[PDB]
Amino acid sequence: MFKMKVEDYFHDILRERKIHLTLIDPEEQTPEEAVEIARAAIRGGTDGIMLGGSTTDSSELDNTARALRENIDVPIILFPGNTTGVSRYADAIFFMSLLNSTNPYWEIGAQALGAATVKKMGIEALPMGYLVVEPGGTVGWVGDTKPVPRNKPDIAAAYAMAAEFLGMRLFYLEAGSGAPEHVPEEMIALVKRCTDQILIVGGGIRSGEDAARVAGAGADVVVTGTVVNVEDKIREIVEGMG
Amino acid sequence: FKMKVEDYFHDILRERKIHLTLIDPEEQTPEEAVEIARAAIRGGTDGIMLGGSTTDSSELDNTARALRENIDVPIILFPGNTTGVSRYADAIFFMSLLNSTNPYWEIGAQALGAATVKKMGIEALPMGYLVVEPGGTVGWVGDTKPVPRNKPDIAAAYAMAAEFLGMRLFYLEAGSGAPEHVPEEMIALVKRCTDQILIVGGGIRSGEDAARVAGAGADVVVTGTVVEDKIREIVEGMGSVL
Amino acid sequence: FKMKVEDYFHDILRERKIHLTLIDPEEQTPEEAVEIARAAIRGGTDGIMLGGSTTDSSELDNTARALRENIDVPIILFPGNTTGVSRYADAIFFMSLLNSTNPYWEIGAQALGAATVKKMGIEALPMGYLVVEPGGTVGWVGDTKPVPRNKPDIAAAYAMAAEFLGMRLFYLEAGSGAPEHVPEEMIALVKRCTDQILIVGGGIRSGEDAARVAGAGADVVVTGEDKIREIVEGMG
Amino acid sequence: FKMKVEDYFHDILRERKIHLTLIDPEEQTPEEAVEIARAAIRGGTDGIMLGGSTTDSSELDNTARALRENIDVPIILFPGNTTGVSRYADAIFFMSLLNSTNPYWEIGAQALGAATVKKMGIEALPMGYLVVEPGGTVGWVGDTKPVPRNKPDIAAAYAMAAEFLGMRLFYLEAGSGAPEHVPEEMIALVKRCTDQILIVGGGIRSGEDAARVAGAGADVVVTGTVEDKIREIVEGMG
Amino acid sequence: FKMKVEDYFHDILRERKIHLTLIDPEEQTPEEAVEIARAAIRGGTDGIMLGGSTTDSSELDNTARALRENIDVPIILFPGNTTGVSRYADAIFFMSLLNSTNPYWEIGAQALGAATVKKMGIEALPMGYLVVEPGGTVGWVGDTKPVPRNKPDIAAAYAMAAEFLGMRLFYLEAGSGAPEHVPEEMIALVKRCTDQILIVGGGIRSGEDAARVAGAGADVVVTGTVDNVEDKIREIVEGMG
Amino acid sequence: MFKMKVEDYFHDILRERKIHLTLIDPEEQTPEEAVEIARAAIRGGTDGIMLGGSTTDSSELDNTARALRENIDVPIILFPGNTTGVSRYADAIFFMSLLNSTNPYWEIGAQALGAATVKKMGIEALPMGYLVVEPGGTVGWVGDTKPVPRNKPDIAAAYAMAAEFLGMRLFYLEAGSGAPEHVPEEMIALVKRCTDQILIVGGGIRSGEDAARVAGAGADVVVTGTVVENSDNVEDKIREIVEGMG
Repeated sequence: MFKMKVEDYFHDILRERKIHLTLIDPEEQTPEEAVEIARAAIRGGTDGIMLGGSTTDSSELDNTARALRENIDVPIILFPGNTTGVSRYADAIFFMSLLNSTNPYWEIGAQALGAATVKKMGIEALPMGYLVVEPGGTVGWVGDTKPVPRNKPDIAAAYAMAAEFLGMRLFYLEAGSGAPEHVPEEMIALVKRCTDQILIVGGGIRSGEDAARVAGAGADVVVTGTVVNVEDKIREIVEGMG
Repeated sequence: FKMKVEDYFHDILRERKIHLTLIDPEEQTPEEAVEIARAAIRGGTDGIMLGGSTTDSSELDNTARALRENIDVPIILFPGNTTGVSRYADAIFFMSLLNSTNPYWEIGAQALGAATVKKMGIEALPMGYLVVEPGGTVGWVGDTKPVPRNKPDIAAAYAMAAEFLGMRLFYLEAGSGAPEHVPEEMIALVKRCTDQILIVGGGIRSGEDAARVAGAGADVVVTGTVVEDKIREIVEGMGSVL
Repeated sequence: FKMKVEDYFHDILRERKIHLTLIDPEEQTPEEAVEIARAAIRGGTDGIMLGGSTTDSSELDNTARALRENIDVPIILFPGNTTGVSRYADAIFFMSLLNSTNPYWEIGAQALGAATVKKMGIEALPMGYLVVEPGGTVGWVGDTKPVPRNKPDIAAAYAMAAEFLGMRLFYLEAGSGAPEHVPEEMIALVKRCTDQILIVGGGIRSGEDAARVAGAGADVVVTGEDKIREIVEGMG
Repeated sequence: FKMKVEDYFHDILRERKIHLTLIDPEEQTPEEAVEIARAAIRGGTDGIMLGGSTTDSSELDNTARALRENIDVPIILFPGNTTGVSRYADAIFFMSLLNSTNPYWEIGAQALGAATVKKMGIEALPMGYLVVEPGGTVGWVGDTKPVPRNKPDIAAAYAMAAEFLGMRLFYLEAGSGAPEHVPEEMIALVKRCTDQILIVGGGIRSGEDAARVAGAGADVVVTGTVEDKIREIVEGMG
Repeated sequence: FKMKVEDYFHDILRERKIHLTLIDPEEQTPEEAVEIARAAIRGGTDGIMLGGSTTDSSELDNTARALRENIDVPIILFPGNTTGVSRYADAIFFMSLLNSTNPYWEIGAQALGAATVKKMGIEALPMGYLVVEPGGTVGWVGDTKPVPRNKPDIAAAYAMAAEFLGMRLFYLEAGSGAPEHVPEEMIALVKRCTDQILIVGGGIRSGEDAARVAGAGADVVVTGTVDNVEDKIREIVEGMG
Repeated sequence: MFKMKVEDYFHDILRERKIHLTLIDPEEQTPEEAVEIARAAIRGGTDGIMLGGSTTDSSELDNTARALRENIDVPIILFPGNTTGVSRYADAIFFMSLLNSTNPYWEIGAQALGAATVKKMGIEALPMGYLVVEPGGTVGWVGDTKPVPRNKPDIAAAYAMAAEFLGMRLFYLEAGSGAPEHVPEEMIALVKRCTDQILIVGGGIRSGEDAARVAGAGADVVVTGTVVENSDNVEDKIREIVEGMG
């Protein structure tokens, strides 16, 4: 349960330091195990929990979101990969467009289908451009993307400027979960130079030095999974960001 | 409900045709949906289909549980996705939207929810789903090229292809609330070319609508609610043709 | 101009509704556009949209600088092809064609021109652009699936998604020279569902056309002598 | 060949893995194809697959007829286009190319050929066809998004989806001439997730390749004439 | 036939307009197709088009062999699948389905069939193929957005692009069985906008249909045999006169 | 300011030698500097100027083309990356279909959008198949292509024959601007063998050696930028490149 608005929470943090978010996949473990992962990451210094996977079991995301809501005090932010990934127990939702998908369903179609449910639940919705970078991982394939090549910083900055002009105040550079190498520092730095978006970067950020370089390159938010204890992994990532 | 839904279908089809009542879990409340279902059962329906609709998330699980505890016919998930899944249903129509041009509705959504369907042990009925002109909201949202009412050969060829891929049920869909149901000529040609269980839905309002559709060769007639009298006239219509 | 176009919109709407006049830079001449625009300001238009349906654009920057020098009304770019960006306009309808099947009109062209829009100082109005059936030519070139007129729920869904992604303006488009305007039931449902500046254009010829459209909930009416005087009073 | 091909498969899999020999009817004359097939059978192949990018179809019928008259293992059509259906075969892999972005290869070409498959008496085996990185020429022509080699979970999700749609055969395709066959990890997870007959092809040239692919959990190994070579491959599967 | 089909076309077009009779090899025996063609040629038809169908290749070569032996007008392939090429034809309409959303029908199948077309030495006529509303079965199977009957400038724009890409022939297709042939206004605007040999087919069932289509500016009218073939073809060719 | 048809001009040159064209982006310099760049390349022996890039600012394509039209005597050929890339002042346009895009807009859509403008300006239109080869560069990414793999020359040959049978008398093998490697020799040679198009090769050509291998493998037209950034360009590099081809 997080009363305050997540977006102002983000701005409060950013006047002193960078934000870390921990991504939890609801299928990958029980709600109770999710609570334990989340507590470990909070003891590691994480600033919030992103919740999202690939599930249509509505009760199952809800059981995780509700369990987290009753046991942690940092925001629960929905990060949906399907349209059913909206839960009333969460504090906010990254309402994103998959910008470099060639499939209209991932650009706007899923969003139109889910919009009414987001409105009726009254959950704070943060507008986000979502850009998959090479290699792109599972989301780059399932979302029918053309991953931005690592050597094309200019493509990423043009989509960010475009996305910002359309009103997406958050921008997410995604190398894909498990990516061997994280989003290049060259591309993070050019994007941050070109827009005033809250700049989010995820994928392949494993070590404290990975996080120092992503943070040093201009990322406002760093996103990581919990593959490794979990507390040590997160705290070392948080220390690298500092 | 206990026995297999597909076995129950074949047992009915020994004597007469099957009627199913489509309930959208967003058009009413779980308890209002229970009375509608009881009204349809009083009218002679053989099962409840559930049901659109993209709407909410928990609104589906709540309707399936309420109905399950108060009726004795099966509850069959009719996903307008394959992104619905409730544990309280007895079976799911596992459909491919055959004449979509978007691979996401052909196979992509089905793959994203296959693990959830496997995780629950819910009976999965393999179904080819074919949108017929005009096609309604699903034909537009599903990126379909609706089969023209004057091209029954196209419908038959898609039904034969679906059959050779293992889809034992085939669903001709005029669209919810369509002005005219699927033409009798097209129902009849599909039934001739194929051994599938042939399901027809969309715009079947009156007993005469139901008699023409069943007498053209439908094994299953799907209608919505728009009263026990209405469903009873439809069932009597289906029976006059025996 | 010397004012933000979006406040100028908000001021007008806390007491009335907005009309904008759409001029194609290639069909006129700079002066004939300065005249067709000035004759429109007499009929009571609140601003001039510049937009070329075709792909030609040699006369855009010349129509822009011309209009910039003789009118006090804002000049808003309504990009048709890609080039439709000039240093002399006061703002841009920076829009995504939401129901296109071509990603080039959803995001691609917007990415190509974004650095130029930012290099110049042009105020960017973030806008969702929905083509409504029958759609005219824009529905075709745009590779759209035009929204059916009897499905206002589909248009409302796209409007709500558009606003959750941060587009504060929403444009309902029937296509230039459409036989009808966007249906009133569709305008009203979208207006109920979002807080967007709701814009409606295409097929609005008469003061009577512009009364049902404005009366159904549109904040901005777009049309393309002073029969716009007839139109401006229809919105009263 | 008298017995239903699908039951033949199930009978073999009670005891060992199946090997199939892929022959392109356009890469040699019918008589040479009979020679190749009989040599593959002497090496222990269990069946002939007949397929390719067909351009002319009298060649497919002449090869299939020559094979039907001179061998005693089944002839299974593996059609590259709707062109590829001959009455002289015993069965057909009736397949959907699952990770194509083109409806024509997902269902369209299948719908165009269905009436012909029905009019012939030909046993139709329902099959999900999944192209894996790198994917060869079929991956590029088929407008596929090849499944990355490090994404076995994507393949398993497609196999499960195909299974729930009634496709009882599943074919993991690395592409003809692939430098590396389908990863063992990916074969293993598909096999653990579904009850399909699991078929793997592309880049399988040695007895060691075949041993890795069958040991990882393939039921059927497909190769194409790389008696000595087939024997080496079949014995690697042993 | 021995002479280039394309030169033959230009010869006729100096004097009058061209008629082609479309035969589908699947719907009769080759013997019967020779009789159909001979009857059509006794009507004023200028050539036989083979195609329209998507199945089996063996039947096409037999049909093309039989006609080449028994007629003196060109045999022109109008293929449906990348299979439908036979060495017994005088020419092929090498088409791109231009208003398909599917790359396979724009270039893909053409790239699969091209080496075969080159293997035979068959004259290939470069052709843009535009499906016009309603569009028939080809417009649905080919994943097209049919040009609306009331947007002739969209048709002209595609015809002008096809011309600039080298497609010297252009086919406006209303679809087999269309209730109305392509509109005269749309035929006329394409002809005014390009130098292409303009071909029009679908929904042309009477001498009056053919008169209005040819009169609106078509260079080639394509019809089927709408036994009584000779009389009917005669009605169509005289309608174009 | 080139009177004469550029395609004629091309066949006339290919009677004796191979053609080189210099690609200039109207956005990365002023019309004056562009003129200086072109005169530089021309003295090092280029046969024409291609105007390319993704044109943004409405008029400086027009301004660059007109400035070149008045000051040079080899053809100016538009190499457009999007709708606007058309101007009175060029002598010819490469009227291209992006053959291996999966998006109809890049295959025929943009072309039909711009066709009337081409005709209205009387600009000479050269019918061209355009084929993106791995890696493909920014053009192959914006154009939603499946780049042809460097080890699938038979795919490129099939597309070239298809495009020839469709009337595209010119064929462009494109590795992508900035590509680390030019199109493979093996693939250039097979395309040259299979068709009789004017065969143009561009992308990743940085040296006399590169241009020698590309021309020697079968290219009729070699396309490069200036490579050098400061001139130094007229030609030194271009002369090295034009001499490598001979």
